Amino acid sequence: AVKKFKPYTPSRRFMTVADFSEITKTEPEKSLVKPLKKTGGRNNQGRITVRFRGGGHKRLYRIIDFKRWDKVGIPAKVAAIEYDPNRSARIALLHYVDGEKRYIIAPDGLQVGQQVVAGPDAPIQVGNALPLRFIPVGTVVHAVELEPKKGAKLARAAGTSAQIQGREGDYVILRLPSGELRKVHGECYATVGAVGNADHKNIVLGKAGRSRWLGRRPHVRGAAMNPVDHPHGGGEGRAPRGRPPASPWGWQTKGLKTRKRRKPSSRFIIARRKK
Amino acid sequence: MKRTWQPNRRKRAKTHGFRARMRTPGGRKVLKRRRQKGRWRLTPAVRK
RNA sequence: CCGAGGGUAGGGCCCGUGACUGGGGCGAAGUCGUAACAAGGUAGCUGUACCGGAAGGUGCGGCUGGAU
RNA sequence: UGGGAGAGGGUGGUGGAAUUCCCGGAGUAGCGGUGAAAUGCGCAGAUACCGGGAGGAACGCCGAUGGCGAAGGCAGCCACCUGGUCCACCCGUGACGCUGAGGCGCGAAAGCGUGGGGAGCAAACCGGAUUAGAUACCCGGGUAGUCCACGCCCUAAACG
RNA sequence: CGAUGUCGGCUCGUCGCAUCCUGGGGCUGAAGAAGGUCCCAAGGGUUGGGCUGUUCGCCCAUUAAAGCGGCACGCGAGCUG
RNA sequence: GAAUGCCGGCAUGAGUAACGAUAAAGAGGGUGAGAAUCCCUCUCGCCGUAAGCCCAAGGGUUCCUACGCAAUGGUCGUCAGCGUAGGGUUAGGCGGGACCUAAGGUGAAGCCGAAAGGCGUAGCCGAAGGGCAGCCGGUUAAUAUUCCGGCCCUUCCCGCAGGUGCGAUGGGGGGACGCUCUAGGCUAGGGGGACCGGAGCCAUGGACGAGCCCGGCCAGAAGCGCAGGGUGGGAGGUAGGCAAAUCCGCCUCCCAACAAGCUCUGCGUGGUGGGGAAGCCCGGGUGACAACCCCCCGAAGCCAGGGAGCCAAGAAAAGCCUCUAAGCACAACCUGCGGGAACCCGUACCGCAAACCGACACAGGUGGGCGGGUGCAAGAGCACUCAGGCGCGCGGGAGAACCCUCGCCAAGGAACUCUGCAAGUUGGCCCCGUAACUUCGGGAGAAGGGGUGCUCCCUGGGGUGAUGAGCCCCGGGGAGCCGCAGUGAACAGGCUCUGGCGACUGUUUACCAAAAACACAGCUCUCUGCGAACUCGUAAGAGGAGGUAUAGGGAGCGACGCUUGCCCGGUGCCGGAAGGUCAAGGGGAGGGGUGCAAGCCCCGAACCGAAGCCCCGGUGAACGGCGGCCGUAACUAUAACGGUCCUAAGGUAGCGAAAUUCCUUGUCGGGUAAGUUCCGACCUGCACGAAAAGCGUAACGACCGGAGCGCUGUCUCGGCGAGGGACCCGGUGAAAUUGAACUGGCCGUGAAGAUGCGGCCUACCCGUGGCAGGACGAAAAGACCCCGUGGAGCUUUACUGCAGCC
RNA sequence: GAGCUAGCCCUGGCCAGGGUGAAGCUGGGGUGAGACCCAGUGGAGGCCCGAACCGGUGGGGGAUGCAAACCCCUCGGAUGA
Ligand SMILES: [K+]
Ligand SMILES: [Mg+2]
Ligand SMILES: [Mg+2]
Ligand SMILES: [Mg+2]
Ligand SMILES: [Mg+2]
Ligand SMILES: [Mg+2]
Ligand SMILES: [Mg+2]
Ligand SMILES: [Mg+2]
Ligand SMILES: [Mg+2]
Ligand SMILES: [Mg+2]
Ligand SMILES: [Mg+2]
Ligand SMILES: [Mg+2]
Ligand SMILES: [Mg+2]
Ligand SMILES: [Mg+2]
Ligand SMILES: [Mg+2]
Ligand SMILES: [Mg+2]
Ligand SMILES: [Mg+2]
Ligand SMILES: [Mg+2]
Ligand SMILES: [Mg+2]
Ligand SMILES: [Mg+2]
Ligand SMILES: [Mg+2]
Ligand SMILES: [Mg+2]
Ligand SMILES: [Mg+2]
Ligand SMILES: [Mg+2]
Ligand SMILES: [Mg+2]
Ligand SMILES: [Mg+2]
Ligand SMILES: [Mg+2]
Ligand SMILES: [Mg+2]
Ligand SMILES: [Mg+2]
Ligand SMILES: [Mg+2]
Ligand SMILES: [Mg+2]
Ligand SMILES: [Mg+2]
Ligand SMILES: [Mg+2]
Ligand SMILES: [Mg+2]
Ligand SMILES: [Mg+2]
Ligand SMILES: [Mg+2]
Ligand SMILES: [Mg+2]
Ligand SMILES: [Mg+2]
Ligand SMILES: [Mg+2]
Ligand SMILES: [Mg+2]
Ligand SMILES: [Mg+2]
Ligand SMILES: [Mg+2]
Ligand SMILES: [Mg+2]
Ligand SMILES: [Mg+2]
Ligand SMILES: [Mg+2]
Ligand SMILES: [Mg+2]
Ligand SMILES: [Mg+2]
Ligand SMILES: [Mg+2]
Ligand SMILES: [Mg+2]
Ligand SMILES: [Mg+2]
Ligand SMILES: [Mg+2]
Ligand SMILES: [Mg+2]
Ligand SMILES: [Mg+2]
Ligand SMILES: [Mg+2]
Ligand SMILES: [Mg+2]
Ligand SMILES: [Mg+2]
Ligand SMILES: [Mg+2]
Ligand SMILES: [Mg+2]
Ligand SMILES: [Mg+2]
Ligand SMILES: [Mg+2]
Ligand SMILES: [Mg+2]
Ligand SMILES: [Mg+2]
Ligand SMILES: [Mg+2]
Ligand SMILES: [Mg+2]
Ligand SMILES: [Mg+2]
Ligand SMILES: [Mg+2]
Ligand SMILES: [Mg+2]
Ligand SMILES: [Mg+2]
Ligand SMILES: [Mg+2]
Ligand SMILES: [Mg+2]
Ligand SMILES: [Mg+2]
Ligand SMILES: [Mg+2]
Ligand SMILES: [Mg+2]
Ligand SMILES: [Mg+2]
Ligand SMILES: [Mg+2]
Ligand SMILES: [Mg+2]
Ligand SMILES: [Mg+2]
Ligand SMILES: [Mg+2]
Ligand SMILES: [Mg+2]
Ligand SMILES: [Mg+2]
Ligand SMILES: [Mg+2]
Ligand SMILES: [Mg+2]
Ligand SMILES: [Mg+2]
Ligand SMILES: [Mg+2]
Ligand SMILES: [Mg+2]
Ligand SMILES: [Mg+2]
Ligand SMILES: [Mg+2]
Ligand SMILES: [Mg+2]
Ligand SMILES: [Mg+2]
Ligand SMILES: [Mg+2]
Ligand SMILES: [Mg+2]
Ligand SMILES: [Mg+2]
Ligand SMILES: [Mg+2]
Ligand SMILES: [Mg+2]
Ligand SMILES: [Mg+2]
Ligand SMILES: [Mg+2]
Ligand SMILES: [Mg+2]
Ligand SMILES: [Mg+2]
Ligand SMILES: [Mg+2]
Ligand SMILES: [Mg+2]
Ligand SMILES: [Mg+2]
Ligand SMILES: [Mg+2]
Ligand SMILES: [Mg+2]
Ligand SMILES: [Mg+2]
Ligand SMILES: [Mg+2]
Ligand SMILES: [Mg+2]
Ligand SMILES: [Mg+2]
Ligand SMILES: [Mg+2]
Ligand SMILES: [Mg+2]
Ligand SMILES: [Mg+2]
Ligand SMILES: [Mg+2]
Ligand SMILES: [Mg+2]
Ligand SMILES: [Mg+2]
Ligand SMILES: [Mg+2]
Ligand SMILES: [Mg+2]
Ligand SMILES: [Mg+2]
Ligand SMILES: [Mg+2]
Ligand SMILES: [Mg+2]
Ligand SMILES: [Mg+2]
Ligand SMILES: [Mg+2]
Ligand SMILES: [Mg+2]
Ligand SMILES: [Mg+2]
Ligand SMILES: [Mg+2]
Ligand SMILES: [Mg+2]
Ligand SMILES: [Mg+2]
Ligand SMILES: [Mg+2]
Ligand SMILES: [Mg+2]
Ligand SMILES: [Mg+2]
Ligand SMILES: [Mg+2]
Ligand SMILES: [Mg+2]
Ligand SMILES: [Mg+2]
Ligand SMILES: [Mg+2]
Ligand SMILES: [Mg+2]
Ligand SMILES: [Mg+2]
Ligand SMILES: [Mg+2]
Ligand SMILES: [Mg+2]
Ligand SMILES: [Mg+2]
Ligand SMILES: [Mg+2]
Ligand SMILES: [Mg+2]
Ligand SMILES: [Mg+2]
Ligand SMILES: [Mg+2]
Ligand SMILES: [Mg+2]
Ligand SMILES: [Mg+2]
Ligand SMILES: [Mg+2]
Ligand SMILES: [Mg+2]
Ligand SMILES: [Mg+2]
Ligand SMILES: [Mg+2]
Ligand SMILES: [Mg+2]
Ligand SMILES: [Mg+2]
Ligand SMILES: [Mg+2]
Ligand SMILES: [Mg+2]
Ligand SMILES: [Mg+2]
Ligand SMILES: [Mg+2]
Ligand SMILES: [Mg+2]
Ligand SMILES: [Mg+2]
Ligand SMILES: [Mg+2]
Ligand SMILES: [Mg+2]
Ligand SMILES: [Mg+2]
Ligand SMILES: [Mg+2]
Ligand SMILES: [Mg+2]
Ligand SMILES: [Mg+2]
Ligand SMILES: [Mg+2]
Ligand SMILES: [Mg+2]
Ligand SMILES: [Mg+2]
Ligand SMILES: [Mg+2]
Ligand SMILES: [Mg+2]
Ligand SMILES: [Mg+2]
Ligand SMILES: [Mg+2]
Ligand SMILES: [Mg+2]
Ligand SMILES: [Mg+2]
Ligand SMILES: [Mg+2]
Ligand SMILES: [Mg+2]
Ligand SMILES: [Mg+2]
Ligand SMILES: [Mg+2]
Ligand SMILES: [Mg+2]
Ligand SMILES: [Mg+2]
Ligand SMILES: [Mg+2]
Ligand SMILES: [Mg+2]
Ligand SMILES: [Mg+2]
Ligand SMILES: [Mg+2]
Ligand SMILES: [Mg+2]
Ligand SMILES: [Mg+2]
Ligand SMILES: [Mg+2]
Ligand SMILES: [Mg+2]
Ligand SMILES: [Mg+2]
Ligand SMILES: [Mg+2]
Ligand SMILES: [Mg+2]
Ligand SMILES: [Mg+2]
Ligand SMILES: [Mg+2]
Ligand SMILES: [Mg+2]
Ligand SMILES: [Mg+2]
Ligand SMILES: [Mg+2]
Ligand SMILES: [Mg+2]
Ligand SMILES: [Mg+2]
Ligand SMILES: [Mg+2]
Ligand SMILES: [Mg+2]
Ligand SMILES: [Mg+2]
Ligand SMILES: [Mg+2]
Ligand SMILES: [Mg+2]
Ligand SMILES: [Mg+2]
Ligand SMILES: [Mg+2]
Ligand SMILES: [Mg+2]
Ligand SMILES: [Mg+2]
Ligand SMILES: [Mg+2]
Ligand SMILES: [Mg+2]
Ligand SMILES: [Mg+2]
Ligand SMILES: [Mg+2]
Ligand SMILES: [Mg+2]
Ligand SMILES: [Mg+2]
Ligand SMILES: [Mg+2]
Ligand SMILES: [Mg+2]
Ligand SMILES: [Mg+2]
Ligand SMILES: [Mg+2]
Ligand SMILES: [Mg+2]
Ligand SMILES: [Mg+2]
Ligand SMILES: [Mg+2]
Ligand SMILES: [Mg+2]
Ligand SMILES: [Mg+2]
Ligand SMILES: [Mg+2]
Ligand SMILES: [Mg+2]
Ligand SMILES: [Mg+2]
Ligand SMILES: [Mg+2]
Ligand SMILES: [Mg+2]
Ligand SMILES: [Mg+2]
Ligand SMILES: [Mg+2]
Ligand SMILES: [Mg+2]
Ligand SMILES: [Mg+2]
Ligand SMILES: [Mg+2]
Ligand SMILES: [Mg+2]
Ligand SMILES: [Mg+2]
Ligand SMILES: [Mg+2]
Ligand SMILES: [Mg+2]
Ligand SMILES: [Mg+2]
Ligand SMILES: [Mg+2]
Ligand SMILES: [Mg+2]
Ligand SMILES: [Mg+2]
Ligand SMILES: [Mg+2]
Ligand SMILES: [Mg+2]
Ligand SMILES: [Mg+2]
Ligand SMILES: [Mg+2]
Ligand SMILES: [Mg+2]
Ligand SMILES: [Mg+2]
Ligand SMILES: [Mg+2]
Ligand SMILES: [Mg+2]
Ligand SMILES: [Mg+2]
Ligand SMILES: [Mg+2]
Ligand SMILES: [Mg+2]
Ligand SMILES: [Mg+2]
Ligand SMILES: [Mg+2]
Ligand SMILES: [Mg+2]
Ligand SMILES: [Mg+2]
Ligand SMILES: [Mg+2]
Ligand SMILES: [Mg+2]
Ligand SMILES: [Mg+2]
Ligand SMILES: [Mg+2]
Ligand SMILES: [Mg+2]
Ligand SMILES: [Mg+2]
Ligand SMILES: [Mg+2]
Ligand SMILES: [Mg+2]
Ligand SMILES: [Mg+2]
Ligand SMILES: [Mg+2]
Ligand SMILES: [Mg+2]
Ligand SMILES: [Mg+2]
Ligand SMILES: [Mg+2]
Ligand SMILES: [Mg+2]
């Protein structure tokens, strides 16, 4: 439940923050953090390759377990739910009976004190991870591997989920977060439940400083530039596009499909996305 | 006001020094040419 | 000291008035159409919403104060 | 105290019919629509038929001149939670009652905010007809909305 | 065009007269007073404000009068901008 | 002889501008050939969150001393950061290295690239970050945490003793972390004392005093005291920490839990070693057996890895502790003590500046620490002052114009002007009080006002302390005193109403624009299923992202409110397994060259044959576009209504003479004596209009309009005064410019604006201070304009290519 | 050539003093329970005033300068993009 503020500065009038109420531990597990190398959007040439990045708060990376099939049948206790600044979802700290400690992303409804488990025989419970073939059709599910043993790839952001819709040979049909209908192999693991912190989307950054705290530097409209800079640059006074709206690099940006045509995975996408 | 020359001994040796020149085709030509020209110093002096 | 009152400043209430503007009432024989009264020729009325020169029309839900 | 009837309310779940769309099959010259038509759809293979699937909304028969609620209103089925109510017995308290300016709560539809949902229907809007006109009636489309949650709105031929 | 800085304002003047006022006149459809019209006359004088960058113009309040032009549309090695 | 030619020399301007902050000088005495300028003394002024002191960077002998004055020094010079010479920088503990890792760089493995080379895991490099053992004083002309003294300490090597399963680049713990706020206890620092020590002093009317003036400490090992940080103990199980593991992790049980214990810092004390003022006398000697005590204020520093809250969620690696593996347990490690060993580089001096960056001894620029006192509500503000450092390397006069900075001004008060530009006004604190409107925060310091010094009396609370005295902090009342005036000096908003634009704080044309421009939360469209899209790269490889549709890219719009209409014919994009065209290729009807012929060779029709295009549809917060003429109502006028032509469709709501209105100063209303501006209206909108968004909107703005109050030298209309210059004298001494000049006025003439020609007029020779009309004055081979088959940036349905994509 | 300048990465440092007084917390009231109101506590914020520090609004000076962008007065930000 996003927390509002009283309008005692111009920016606090609309600013909302997360409530953080699901959080029970407030400093990470030392043995699971490592430094996140901030890039500024610069590749190994020093060149900006993603404009307007840099200058956000320092973060340590929490190592997350996106496999979960390294420890089939070994149950864990959910020890804490922690803030993770490297993702929208909250993370859940797991204590295995091994003694081994691991982070998964916190599904919605997961409660501190409960047990989760992974494997072909796991109960169908929020927190548990199975290969797709063993999860009953209809199940809402997240952190879905896209190819067997390659790691959880789909439905990881706050609030997202995939639904199992049917089966077909070695593959199951998923409705992905985007609406796309896609075959995913049955041996691919998924975790029962939707990703938590679904109120994330309703946060109102409130002021430009907040974007700056996240490493987002101001975005400059091509219409604010000169012709040397942008297709939309120039013109005395303000100016409409005066050509099909285009990117800095010339390509059209209203409707132009950009998925490579002859992509081998097209054989597996049933229906392109919705809405 | 703030002028353009802001001396810095480490910056001077690391940018124009002998070892920066030898690590690069262009810099080794800079050394080749200043030798042929008979320069008394091949490289800027910095006291280290 | 208080003190009629005078002066500086700021409020509140009422009355008059104002380019222009809003609809309202009324006015023997103007223009447009025909919404209602008969099943009034699409039963009417209705609260709301949207639209239209105008009456009105349409959607939703309601009423019979509707006919056959 | 013992019993009862009930679409009374809230939450969770869940069933079959039908529509639409999608996929496969089979098939070909029209389908659709009206007062009649036209627009529209269809040889790029529509309609009609079979199979598979997705999804939303409403629950046929029972069903009634029926039932429940203070009203607005409430109808597939299951469970949970919860209200009102009637009857019996004549057991308990001993007038503890009636109404009720204010206050407070509830309040059909439509509408509004933030999300979600969107099959069918359908303001607006587009087109085809009709007509002197037709910003209508009829026809083909079609967006809000209609549905969910939370928060507002507080209206009514909210009527007996 | 190997540069003659370009509007207006300010300052500072100076000149012409086709004279706005003051002086001298003739004619008058000049009773008087006030005017009209032309002639002579450049000695001096020719206001303060509102609007607009404005020149100009209109307006307000005066005045004997609120004149028109030249001087690189006088004057930026004088100022403004 | 010319090339705004080249190099050099020397002129002119000219004894002219200037001599570099307006913090400021005067005298006496020295020295010396020579003195405003060097030295000494006394007087005066300036800085004092520095204009003082200590670091770092940079500089590189400039440091100290003797001897010098040609040049350098904006004058002088005997002086100097100058010339010559000699001397000067001393570390196991400070800084860096023989330690660690950060970005990044490099790079065995490996990958890619015509060559050069580009990547790249580990590893290595890499510091102002981690880690690590020295404090106080003395001494030199010049170094000192370095030499000396006193007291402390670290590592390594060897030994002795005691102890133990010893052993690692491997496992684990720890190191190890943000912002804001902040408790307790200290210290640094500072105030006061009638207490202790001190050379002295009594002035000029008074004071021999509880008088004046001066000082009253610093370091310190073990121990102890105080304040804090860190940390549970035991046992059993064990599959995890890429071998092992008694470690750590996880489960269970028992004892302890604001604690205690153990441990580590800080502070106090502490054997001991130091220091020690004014004044007097000549850096030193005295003072001095110096004293070295008490009270108060008190950090932003310390205890610290403290506490709380919050969201944007806050390095790593070594040292260190523990665990074990090879091994080895005659070793080895831990502990205590002893002896020995302990290397390299820096160390001078300037360091907000005359030694650094600015060509200069240049009003500029330069990171960190200390930065005292009193008063002003506070403070690093402001005034004055301490310690300390300076008077800014030309001076002396004069007291013109004019310029600069400054002060005052009668009456008026914006009449100035494009504009109240500028300058006044206001001004801190306390109290009273405060409107429209609003998003309920605000508007608000609204506005407007009253108070403010000093004395005496009564009196309230708090801190320290003891619950008291004292010290210290926050107040309440009463009675009075003085002046023109009490934030008495310095520092310290003018205010209001009403429009436009942009919500807002931010950002920008370094050096003519700070804005209405950019950004911005937020809204929408669109792409993207992950080896994503997109971006850089030939590639490998990166970024995106160790992210995954509540995510990421691209685009427009720009908080918020109410909204965003109609057109898909053209262009774009999206969809369409049909049809039409369509390249290489497939096919080979049918030819042709040649050869005796088998053959060899060349052409080649139908037909099959992709993307693209055509074609069929969709699509506007895609590119874009959203009509004309004529007629019509019972006064007139005007047309709700009609006719017709055209369109893909004819602009809706809202707004409108506008940041848009040409005619225009439209018209009417308001404000004014007067209003081309302003405000409110009207609507024939030359030429608004709905995310190149439309109409609004509280708050906000060094934005741009209009008005009023207050107040003024802006002005009527100027006067006086101050200082720095200008001016005169001594010293030093430029500059652009310059065909040569013996260089007047008019009226003419002349290539059409003449000192230079003609006629006339006027005019003795040479300067100084001033003014700018001319020398078509200087400057810059006009930026405008044109010309050149000159160039460059940019655009596109110009041409032709290429990357990229199909 | 990024010792100027623009952006980013890593690691450090800096921001006197004063004002305003959000959430929360506690208590009181309120109710069936609530929302809610009130007081105290609290200490939020691209909050307010103002030095350092960062700026460069207006005017004046300067214009062969002290300076190839400076000086004086005035003005913006000053816990944050
Ligand atoms: K031009
Ligand atoms: Mg809020
Ligand atoms: Mg509010
Ligand atoms: Mg949470
Ligand atoms: Mg770690
Ligand atoms: Mg990275
Ligand atoms: Mg790299
Ligand atoms: Mg990019
Ligand atoms: Mg970037
Ligand atoms: Mg999170
Ligand atoms: Mg993310
Ligand atoms: Mg798969
Ligand atoms: Mg969130
Ligand atoms: Mg969102
Ligand atoms: Mg961030
Ligand atoms: Mg953004
Ligand atoms: Mg932008
Ligand atoms: Mg532009
Ligand atoms: Mg531009
Ligand atoms: Mg460029
Ligand atoms: Mg280009
Ligand atoms: Mg371009
Ligand atoms: Mg353009
Ligand atoms: Mg433009
Ligand atoms: Mg334009
Ligand atoms: Mg532009
Ligand atoms: Mg425009
Ligand atoms: Mg265009
Ligand atoms: Mg384009
Ligand atoms: Mg592309
Ligand atoms: Mg898809
Ligand atoms: Mg600079
Ligand atoms: Mg600076
Ligand atoms: Mg530098
Ligand atoms: Mg250096
Ligand atoms: Mg360096
Ligand atoms: Mg450097
Ligand atoms: Mg380099
Ligand atoms: Mg080098
Ligand atoms: Mg080479
Ligand atoms: Mg070579
Ligand atoms: Mg040389
Ligand atoms: Mg040599
Ligand atoms: Mg070199
Ligand atoms: Mg009707
Ligand atoms: Mg009728
Ligand atoms: Mg009818
Ligand atoms: Mg209609
Ligand atoms: Mg057909
Ligand atoms: Mg066919
Ligand atoms: Mg669906
Ligand atoms: Mg009874
Ligand atoms: Mg009884
Ligand atoms: Mg209702
Ligand atoms: Mg039609
Ligand atoms: Mg007809
Ligand atoms: Mg719909
Ligand atoms: Mg009824
Ligand atoms: Mg010319
Ligand atoms: Mg010339
Ligand atoms: Mg010219
Ligand atoms: Mg010239
Ligand atoms: Mg004037
Ligand atoms: Mg006369
Ligand atoms: Mg005259
Ligand atoms: Mg005259
Ligand atoms: Mg005028
Ligand atoms: Mg003119
Ligand atoms: Mg005019
Ligand atoms: Mg004239
Ligand atoms: Mg003339
Ligand atoms: Mg002319
Ligand atoms: Mg003219
Ligand atoms: Mg002129
Ligand atoms: Mg002129
Ligand atoms: Mg000028
Ligand atoms: Mg002029
Ligand atoms: Mg001139
Ligand atoms: Mg001239
Ligand atoms: Mg010649
Ligand atoms: Mg020559
Ligand atoms: Mg030449
Ligand atoms: Mg020459
Ligand atoms: Mg020579
Ligand atoms: Mg020469
Ligand atoms: Mg010479
Ligand atoms: Mg000569
Ligand atoms: Mg001379
Ligand atoms: Mg001389
Ligand atoms: Mg001269
Ligand atoms: Mg000069
Ligand atoms: Mg000078
Ligand atoms: Mg000079
Ligand atoms: Mg000064
Ligand atoms: Mg003097
Ligand atoms: Mg003297
Ligand atoms: Mg001298
Ligand atoms: Mg001398
Ligand atoms: Mg001296
Ligand atoms: Mg004396
Ligand atoms: Mg001081
Ligand atoms: Mg030097
Ligand atoms: Mg000399
Ligand atoms: Mg001499
Ligand atoms: Mg000399
Ligand atoms: Mg000599
Ligand atoms: Mg000299
Ligand atoms: Mg000099
Ligand atoms: Mg001498
Ligand atoms: Mg020399
Ligand atoms: Mg020395
Ligand atoms: Mg030592
Ligand atoms: Mg060292
Ligand atoms: Mg060694
Ligand atoms: Mg290196
Ligand atoms: Mg190193
Ligand atoms: Mg270091
Ligand atoms: Mg020590
Ligand atoms: Mg000596
Ligand atoms: Mg051991
Ligand atoms: Mg840690
Ligand atoms: Mg950490
Ligand atoms: Mg750190
Ligand atoms: Mg915070
Ligand atoms: Mg101490
Ligand atoms: Mg003190
Ligand atoms: Mg084990
Ligand atoms: Mg410590
Ligand atoms: Mg003695
Ligand atoms: Mg501090
Ligand atoms: Mg600490
Ligand atoms: Mg802490
Ligand atoms: Mg590392
Ligand atoms: Mg062994
Ligand atoms: Mg042995
Ligand atoms: Mg041991
Ligand atoms: Mg060595
Ligand atoms: Mg050495
Ligand atoms: Mg030294
Ligand atoms: Mg300075
Ligand atoms: Mg400094
Ligand atoms: Mg110096
Ligand atoms: Mg230079
Ligand atoms: Mg020089
Ligand atoms: Mg000097
Ligand atoms: Mg200097
Ligand atoms: Mg002191
Ligand atoms: Mg104060
Ligand atoms: Mg001086
Ligand atoms: Mg000075
Ligand atoms: Mg004189
Ligand atoms: Mg001055
Ligand atoms: Mg005065
Ligand atoms: Mg006076
Ligand atoms: Mg006056
Ligand atoms: Mg006045
Ligand atoms: Mg007045
Ligand atoms: Mg005015
Ligand atoms: Mg102006
Ligand atoms: Mg003041
Ligand atoms: Mg008011
Ligand atoms: Mg009010
Ligand atoms: Mg107001
Ligand atoms: Mg208002
Ligand atoms: Mg309010
Ligand atoms: Mg006040
Ligand atoms: Mg008083
Ligand atoms: Mg007094
Ligand atoms: Mg008195
Ligand atoms: Mg102020
Ligand atoms: Mg702006
Ligand atoms: Mg703005
Ligand atoms: Mg706007
Ligand atoms: Mg706004
Ligand atoms: Mg905005
Ligand atoms: Mg700010
Ligand atoms: Mg600029
Ligand atoms: Mg510029
Ligand atoms: Mg420029
Ligand atoms: Mg420039
Ligand atoms: Mg400027
Ligand atoms: Mg600004
Ligand atoms: Mg901009
Ligand atoms: Mg904005
Ligand atoms: Mg928006
Ligand atoms: Mg959206
Ligand atoms: Mg590329
Ligand atoms: Mg190549
Ligand atoms: Mg990555
Ligand atoms: Mg996104
Ligand atoms: Mg913008
Ligand atoms: Mg815009
Ligand atoms: Mg179109
Ligand atoms: Mg179309
Ligand atoms: Mg189209
Ligand atoms: Mg167009
Ligand atoms: Mg068009
Ligand atoms: Mg509309
Ligand atoms: Mg208009
Ligand atoms: Mg307008
Ligand atoms: Mg405009
Ligand atoms: Mg217009
Ligand atoms: Mg106009
Ligand atoms: Mg005009
Ligand atoms: Mg007018
Ligand atoms: Mg008027
Ligand atoms: Mg009009
Ligand atoms: Mg228009
Ligand atoms: Mg546009
Ligand atoms: Mg507004
Ligand atoms: Mg509003
Ligand atoms: Mg506003
Ligand atoms: Mg602003
Ligand atoms: Mg502004
Ligand atoms: Mg005014
Ligand atoms: Mg006024
Ligand atoms: Mg004056
Ligand atoms: Mg004077
Ligand atoms: Mg003389
Ligand atoms: Mg001389
Ligand atoms: Mg000289
Ligand atoms: Mg000559
Ligand atoms: Mg001559
Ligand atoms: Mg002459
Ligand atoms: Mg002459
Ligand atoms: Mg001529
Ligand atoms: Mg002439
Ligand atoms: Mg002559
Ligand atoms: Mg002659
Ligand atoms: Mg002649
Ligand atoms: Mg002559
Ligand atoms: Mg002559
Ligand atoms: Mg003459
Ligand atoms: Mg002279
Ligand atoms: Mg002169
Ligand atoms: Mg002249
Ligand atoms: Mg002149
Ligand atoms: Mg002059
Ligand atoms: Mg000439
Ligand atoms: Mg001239
Ligand atoms: Mg001239
Ligand atoms: Mg020039
Ligand atoms: Mg040239
Ligand atoms: Mg030229
Ligand atoms: Mg030129
Ligand atoms: Mg040009
Ligand atoms: Mg031309
Ligand atoms: Mg040509
Ligand atoms: Mg030609
Ligand atoms: Mg050309
Ligand atoms: Mg600050
Ligand atoms: Mg308070
Ligand atoms: Mg709290
Ligand atoms: Mg602030
Ligand atoms: Mg304030
Ligand atoms: Mg300035
Ligand atoms: Mg600056
Ligand atoms: Mg000013
Ligand atoms: Mg000048
Ligand atoms: Mg200049
Ligand atoms: Mg300055
Ligand atoms: Mg100032
Ligand atoms: Mg200020
Ligand atoms: Mg501050
Ligand atoms: Mg401020």
